Amino acid sequence: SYESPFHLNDAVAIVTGAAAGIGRAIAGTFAKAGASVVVTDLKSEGAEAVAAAIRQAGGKAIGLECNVTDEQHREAVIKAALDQFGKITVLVNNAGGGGPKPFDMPMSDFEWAFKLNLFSLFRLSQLAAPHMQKAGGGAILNISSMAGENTNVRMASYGSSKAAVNHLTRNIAFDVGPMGIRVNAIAPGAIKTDTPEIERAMLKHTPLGRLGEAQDIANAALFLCSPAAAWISGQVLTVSGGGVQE
Amino acid sequence: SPFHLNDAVAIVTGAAAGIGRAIAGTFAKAGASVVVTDLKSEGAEAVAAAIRQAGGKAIGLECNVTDEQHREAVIKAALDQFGKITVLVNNAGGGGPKPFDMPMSDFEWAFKLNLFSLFRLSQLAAPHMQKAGGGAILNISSMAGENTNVRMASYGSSKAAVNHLTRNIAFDVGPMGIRVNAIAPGAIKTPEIERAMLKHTPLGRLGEAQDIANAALFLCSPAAAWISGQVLTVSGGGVQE
Amino acid sequence: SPFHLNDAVAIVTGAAAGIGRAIAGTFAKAGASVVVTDLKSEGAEAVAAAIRQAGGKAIGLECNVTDEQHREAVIKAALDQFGKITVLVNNAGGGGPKPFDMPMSDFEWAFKLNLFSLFRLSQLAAPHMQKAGGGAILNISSMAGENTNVRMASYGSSKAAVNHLTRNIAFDVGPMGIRVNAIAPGAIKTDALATVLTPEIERAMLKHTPLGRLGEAQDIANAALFLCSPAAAWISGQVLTVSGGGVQE
Amino acid sequence: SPFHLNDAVAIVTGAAAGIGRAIAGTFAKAGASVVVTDLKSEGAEAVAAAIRQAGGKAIGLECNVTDEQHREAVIKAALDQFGKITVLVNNAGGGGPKPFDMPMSDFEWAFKLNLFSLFRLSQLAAPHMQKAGGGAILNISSMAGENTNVRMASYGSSKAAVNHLTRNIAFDVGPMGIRVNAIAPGAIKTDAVLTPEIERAMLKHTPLGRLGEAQDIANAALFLCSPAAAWISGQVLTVSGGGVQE
Repeated sequence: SYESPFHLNDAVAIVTGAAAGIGRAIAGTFAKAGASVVVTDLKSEGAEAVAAAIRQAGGKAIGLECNVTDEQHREAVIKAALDQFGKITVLVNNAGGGGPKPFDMPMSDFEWAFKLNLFSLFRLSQLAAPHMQKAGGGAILNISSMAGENTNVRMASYGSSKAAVNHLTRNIAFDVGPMGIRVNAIAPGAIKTDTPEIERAMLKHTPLGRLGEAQDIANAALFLCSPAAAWISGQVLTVSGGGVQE
Repeated sequence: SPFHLNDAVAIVTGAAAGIGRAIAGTFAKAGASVVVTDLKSEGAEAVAAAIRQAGGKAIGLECNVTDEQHREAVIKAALDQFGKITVLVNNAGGGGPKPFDMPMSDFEWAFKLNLFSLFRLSQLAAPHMQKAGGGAILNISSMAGENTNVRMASYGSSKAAVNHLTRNIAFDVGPMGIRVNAIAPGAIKTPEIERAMLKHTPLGRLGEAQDIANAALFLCSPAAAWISGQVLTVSGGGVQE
Repeated sequence: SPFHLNDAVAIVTGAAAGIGRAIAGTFAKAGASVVVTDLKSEGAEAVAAAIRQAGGKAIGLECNVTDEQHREAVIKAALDQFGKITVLVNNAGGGGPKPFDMPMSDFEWAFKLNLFSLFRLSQLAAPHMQKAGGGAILNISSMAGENTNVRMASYGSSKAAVNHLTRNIAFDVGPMGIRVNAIAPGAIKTDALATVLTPEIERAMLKHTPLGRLGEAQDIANAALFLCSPAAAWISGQVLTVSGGGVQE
Repeated sequence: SPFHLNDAVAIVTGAAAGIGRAIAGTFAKAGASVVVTDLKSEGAEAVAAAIRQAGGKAIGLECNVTDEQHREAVIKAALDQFGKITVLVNNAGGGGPKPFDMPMSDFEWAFKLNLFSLFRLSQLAAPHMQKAGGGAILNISSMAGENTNVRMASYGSSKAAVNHLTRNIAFDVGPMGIRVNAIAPGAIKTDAVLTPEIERAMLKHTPLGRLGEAQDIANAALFLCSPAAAWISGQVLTVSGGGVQE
């Protein structure tokens, strides 16, 4: 090849929770860099909308419903990718959720964070790995959170499931490296998405003095899933303007 | 000397043998009354008996820490017997090397046993520690929570979640006067292969269970009163592999 | 796309060979006018000439980064050549394994060359980058700044100082519009190493490298291009480890 | 207890006041013959005299830790007075917030004082520790070694160097019978100027709701230099009430 290694020409990319925000920028970006994209979401309307806009833009995409915590949903996506495009070379695990919860929280909540943030993406990684190997190499990207490394009040379930996403990333890179597969994570800072007094106090400890755009994350994501990052694996890259947003 | 647990009540889980037993023994001799727990209660009872024989206050219970009934029984049984809970040592856990393509039940059990169990106990134990004007939680983690290897997907990531849970709940239970810390212990002896195990261990010897109990005592004592949210690696300066 | 250095002026230090040289060539390809620097001026001149012949803009200059007059000379010369400074890559550095009982001068020298030099050049470059409305500084650190081992008192601690300096001065120069990041390369098969490297040493180095290869100079240059481009407009204070997933011990 | 310094000879630098003084007094009480060091000799001997009264053994010497002739004189004074060296607490240090554009002399000085000095004294002590069949080195670092703020170029980066040096020389000196550890103290309420709303601010992210005491650190120092930590080496122990004091 003679194109820059910053493209995904030939690639096939599953992006989860991609109807809005970071996930949506990743889907559009991966497509414009030459990937055929499988957009998934909890609501298929949002997923299909994203896929259609990609198709409109010149790229190749399909849009699907996926509850990443549902086994038959996870397997359906894997099947749909191969049926449509014939291989899987990139997995972006962007689906997740949760937030401040009190210490005394119900035990169904604590277990939910791990079900949602961890178990889903680990399983999705097991499912994709065999196919990426057959394709002769892949990249997995986990969208984690800065809470995975920060410490604060009300963060028992969210902070600890994210810290777990970080370390699974660092360890499975050992498992799947010999299969040709790289595994990294991005910890995004606060993303300005859909009150200019609260903004000045969100950015009190942010050196670059602005909120993120979803496109900042997607740029970092494209680098990390591209051949320009071919020798990078097991890494957690924090994209937050140099500090913490609160 | 603030390195003594005089007037203290400590639950110590998975404490039949190994690290948990040496911590149960040591805290007892440190001045504390000990609710020893274990999967198999003949293991638990034996340790409790040997403490009483040595001249200390203790009781031994069966507890499968992944059982909400077993968990609450331990709390009640601590309270009936000794009148309060002041120290909780989460030593029960398990797992190890497992292939990347393990069954999901294997993966989930790692979290159930190593993480879910100890987070509940902490919740259960906490209000009583507050009611006692303060306390200390101590989690026995693993170096796998910090290190990176092959076959470590479930065991490494769950021990990593335990470390960061420790750092974060220190913020929640801090205002309740509770301190939360963890220990990551190296390879514990509890001749040819031993030289090779020691290849990246600067102190040139394998661990003793007591080494861990010594650090456990410091952290759970008033001499570490302004220590919270920490993960202390006790491994002679390196990794045993 | 956002991966180009259109209109940029980059100083790349210690850049006659290896990682420095791949960064200089790649930044020039990406659109930057490049001031290639090296202890040996003929070496820097050679890379600048290749950049020029490949259809790019570059000069090569002598520079001992530990010499205050060389540093300021370099800064003035980049401004005399191209009118502004928007990118600084602090690739010059050195040192390695040293006994615990090493003379103090060995220990201090690791800081002088690895840390004091790149701190001073960042100071000198910063007000120029602010006048040009934006900058990126990139420090080439090392995995030794994170790992622990025998014979690393001066090399490891000096590189850990680089990593943390990077995290901290990000706070200082972010309000000037400057981003500061570092790369910590693992073992990179340059022609310095590839000559010395035996197949059986290489195998020991691959033992704990999940990707099954040593790195190439271009791996580092690609990472460096990302980190100094618009594609990383919102990344500062980071240390990106490029190590193929593990360690090369 | 295993938390005693019986038969120990401990050198403690910067010990006229604050943390250094408390470590010295505490080490004496735990059985150590203490060599008390300070920039001002009258301060060093004041701590030494006080110790001698309360029932321990301590000499007081003047020492600028950045001066080789001084460093060597403490070493010799300890051997002459007590016959051996088994423990070294490198507590002497300094610096703090500095502007980015600081003169190089200031940047370089943070290293001469916080790092070059403790490394040299470790070099000097180590042979006498080996000849005595073991010892412990304790570096007093700072939370600046790990945290990130404005104005921390010289101070933060020198303390990070201290931390990583501790991790690394643990390897060089462990086969000599020597452990090397560090303490990163938070804000410690020594005799040091602090107002009510300043202190309230520092407590905002301290979970335990109090600043620390010199004795908090001394206790941790005692643990780390005692046989109860005989298998602990290369560690950085943060004593900070569970959070940060900023």
